[PDB]
Amino acid sequence: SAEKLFTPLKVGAVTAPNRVFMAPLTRLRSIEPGDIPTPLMGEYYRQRASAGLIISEATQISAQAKGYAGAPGLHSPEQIAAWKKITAGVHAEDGRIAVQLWHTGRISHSSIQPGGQAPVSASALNANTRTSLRDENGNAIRVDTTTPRALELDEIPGIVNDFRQAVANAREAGFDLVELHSAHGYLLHQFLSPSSNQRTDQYGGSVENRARLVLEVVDAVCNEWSADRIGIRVSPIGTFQNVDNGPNEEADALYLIEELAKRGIAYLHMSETDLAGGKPYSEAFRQKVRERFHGVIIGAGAYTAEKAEDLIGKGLIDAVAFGRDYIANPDLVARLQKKAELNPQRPESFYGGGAEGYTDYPSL
Ligand SMILES: Cc1cc2nc3c(=O)[nH]c(=O)nc-3n(C[C@H](O)[C@H](O)[C@H](O)COP(=O)(O)O)c2cc1C
Repeated sequence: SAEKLFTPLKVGAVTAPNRVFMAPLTRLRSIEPGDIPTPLMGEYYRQRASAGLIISEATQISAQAKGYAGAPGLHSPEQIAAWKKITAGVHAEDGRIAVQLWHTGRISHSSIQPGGQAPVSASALNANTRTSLRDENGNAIRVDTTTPRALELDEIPGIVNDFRQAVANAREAGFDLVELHSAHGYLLHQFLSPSSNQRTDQYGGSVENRARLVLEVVDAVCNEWSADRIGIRVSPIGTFQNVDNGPNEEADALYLIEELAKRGIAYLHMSETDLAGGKPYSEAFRQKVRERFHGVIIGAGAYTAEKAEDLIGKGLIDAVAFGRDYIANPDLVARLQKKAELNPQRPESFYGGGAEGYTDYPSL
C-alpha cells in the first residue's frame, strides 16, 4: 500500500499518476545505419507505460553527439518518424514519456563520428575509459575512447543550436517532456567539471564559466518549447566515469541548481551515485538542494521503495527514478504497490542484443 509513492504529482506541463519513474536506460538496440528506434523498442516502452513517467534511454541531439553504437538519435527525419510511433504506443496505454537528450562528448570513438574524426569536448583530454561499439555481427563490444578535440569558441553556438533543434524535434515526436543529460561525464558535464574542463575562455575556470554552456542550453530549449516541458539530469556529487566534480562539488552544485530554478523548469533529476557506488548524500545537502529548487526533484541511484517513501515523506524529493528494477519489471508500479516479488535481473543483456533480456521480463 505504501503512502505517497502512489499519489499524483504535477511535473511541469504533465501530471504523473504516481511517483515511481522509469530512469533513462541505454540499451543499445537501435538500428544501424541511421541510429533508428525500432518496433521492439516501442514494445519495451509500451510494457512500462504504467510508470508515473518514463524517461527514455539517452538519445543523440545530432550525429556528432553519438558515442555508443546502438544508441538512438532524434535529429533525422527517420528517427523522428520512429519515435512518433514509440510515444504513441506509450500514450495508447495512458502513459507519459520524456526523451533524454545527450551529446556524449569525449565518451565516444572516431569510428562512429561523422567523417570518422575525433569526437569533441571541452578540452583535448581522453576520458581514459571505454564505450560500447558493435562488431561485424552486430554484437556489443567495449573499445577505448578516442582522444577528443577541444571545441573552438565559435563552435559553441552550434552545440547550443543542436540541443535547441533536438527539443523542437522531441516536441513533434510526441514526447511529453525533455530531459537534458548533464550528468555522468558526457558533454555538458565535461564542461561543468574542473577535471575535464581546462579551458581559458569564458567556458572554463570559475563555476560560473563551467556552468555557462549548460545554462545557455537550458535557456535555448525553454525558449524553443516551454520551461514546463524541460527537465535536467545532473550527477554533481562524486566521481562518474573518470569525471569528478572537483574540490568544491557541493558549493558548485548549489550554484547550478539555483541558476536552474530561475528558469522555472519542470524538474531537477539527481543521479546520486555511479553504479560503482559513492558517498551517500547528507541530509543537510538534500535540504540545501530542496530549498534552492522550487520544482519537482527526482532522486535516483540504488533506491528502494522504502528509501523513496522516506525521502518523499521528509519532503526532500518528489519522485524516484528506478533503473535496473524497471529493466526487469515492466509493471514495477503494480509490484511495489502490491509488495509483490520482483523478477531477477539479467545484466548480460542490459546492452545490445534483441528481445531476450529486453521484452521478455513478465508482468504479473
Ligand atoms: C543498463 C543501464 C543503462 C544506463 N544508461 C543511462 C542513460 O542512458 N542515461 C542516464 O542518465 N543514466 C543511465 N543509467 C543510469 C540509470 O538511469 C540509473 O541512474 C542507475 O541505474 C541507478 O539506479 P538503479 O539502482 O535504480 O538501477 C544506466 C544504467 C544502466 C543499469
